[PDB]
Amino acid sequence: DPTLEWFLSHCHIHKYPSKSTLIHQGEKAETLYYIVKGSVAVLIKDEEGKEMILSYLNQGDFIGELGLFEEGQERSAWVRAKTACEVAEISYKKFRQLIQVNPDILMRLSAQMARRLQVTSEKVGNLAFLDATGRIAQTLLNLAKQPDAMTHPDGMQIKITRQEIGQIVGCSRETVGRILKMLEDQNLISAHGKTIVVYGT
Amino acid sequence: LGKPQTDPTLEWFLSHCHIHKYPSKSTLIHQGEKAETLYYIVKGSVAVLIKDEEGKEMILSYLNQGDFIGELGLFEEGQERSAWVRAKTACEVAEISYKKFRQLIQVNPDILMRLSAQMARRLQVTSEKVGNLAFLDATGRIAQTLLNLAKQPDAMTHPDGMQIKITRQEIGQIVGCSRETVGRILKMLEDQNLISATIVVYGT
Ligand SMILES: Nc1ncnc2c1ncn2[C@@H]1O[C@@H]2COP(=O)(O)O[C@H]2[C@H]1O
Ligand SMILES: Nc1ncnc2c1ncn2[C@@H]1O[C@@H]2COP(=O)(O)O[C@H]2[C@H]1O
Ligand SMILES: Nc1ncnc2c1ncn2[C@@H]1O[C@@H]2COP(=O)(O)O[C@H]2[C@H]1O
Repeated sequence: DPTLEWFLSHCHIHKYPSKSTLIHQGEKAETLYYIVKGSVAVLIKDEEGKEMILSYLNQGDFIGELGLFEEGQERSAWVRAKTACEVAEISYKKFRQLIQVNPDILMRLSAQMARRLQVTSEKVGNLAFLDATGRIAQTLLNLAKQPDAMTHPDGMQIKITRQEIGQIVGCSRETVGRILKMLEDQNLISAHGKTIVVYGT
Repeated sequence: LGKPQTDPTLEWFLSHCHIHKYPSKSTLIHQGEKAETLYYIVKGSVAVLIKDEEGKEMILSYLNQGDFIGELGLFEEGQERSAWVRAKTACEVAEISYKKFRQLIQVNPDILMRLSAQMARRLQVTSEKVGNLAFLDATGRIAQTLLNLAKQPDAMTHPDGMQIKITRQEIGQIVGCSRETVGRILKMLEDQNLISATIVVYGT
């Protein structure tokens, strides 16, 4: 679509290998990013450096937007590539000029910002209101809706490790392993390696 | 410093709104209703809440004069309100349809910049809340909440530190604790000489 094509014509596009850190928490923010290809994880940490996954973002998602609207702001989280990525970049200064030329590009960015607030608010609800079983169950549903999930005769197939699930839902790997065994016994999933089939999705 | 600078973008925006007055405790936005209208707080304070299936409430945010509300449906048609918003004081609230506001954006996108600057701050705040809920126990969440509240513009200076006006029930709704649990932990923090429980958070 022509708004995005115009936007991307004002960016530079960089390639990043999987596992590369795109954005470091607490660095001064001067640049907006947009995922042309690939996916990333948005991470925060506790004081002893345990990570939690706030969000996955995918092709077509803006990143690094939270610093755009106020001078002096710092990055609010880490962003790490989970695949090879191609990521467009543009300075906030130049983007602010583009918005005045054609605010449709701000509409596209703001649409994502609103969705992210809705989704992160739902995550707050899950953490406040659900037990570990309820959280893992909801997480397996959510992962089954990510663009990289694969169709399967019995539902959707995902590849994710127990550690990674635990970092999404706020559980130990051990707790994840125990609940996944229970869900398998209840015939709600199957698990083979880092492969999980989420039935009925 | 003193003496308000005129704000032409805001005055233009407000000239296209209708203002309505809402008493304390009134519901401004009802979760699950179709979203077709944007609001802006001219005066007053609100709480943004979500509820579980048993009606336990969690407060996501307090919002105040100069805050937009009901913005999250603006960018795609057919969405529902994502949370409840309730008046904490008497409010004066400007309202405008999403259809008109979208026209204003094309006239002067600075009004969308102001709205989006608030969405960005809210995302930072709500993301920190996700980390607190995942990483901290009840005492940790309560300590962090008191620390946060004492840094709000509406905290009052006190000979012993900063003073906040908030009930044990309200803290419970922020942190995900019963009010009795909050009361016990506040007594712990008081015995540790960190606070006095309005609540005074010590500092010099
Ligand atoms: N809750 C969230 N959901 C989705 N993305 C997020 C969230 N929190 C932070 N981010 C992204 O991570 C980025 C870190 O840098 P910024 O704060 O500039 O912009 C941030 C957002 O793009
Ligand atoms: N996490 C949050 N922080 C601050 N405000 C919120 C949050 N979630 C929802 N809201 C506000 O509550 C409103 C509910 O109606 P909308 O979803 O239209 O728009 C929403 C925002 O104005
Ligand atoms: N996990 C939770 N446990 C207990 N109360 C909670 C939780 N999450 C939210 N709350 C709300 O926090 C409130 C604190 O005051 P109450 O004890 O009157 O009622 C409580 C609920 O409405």
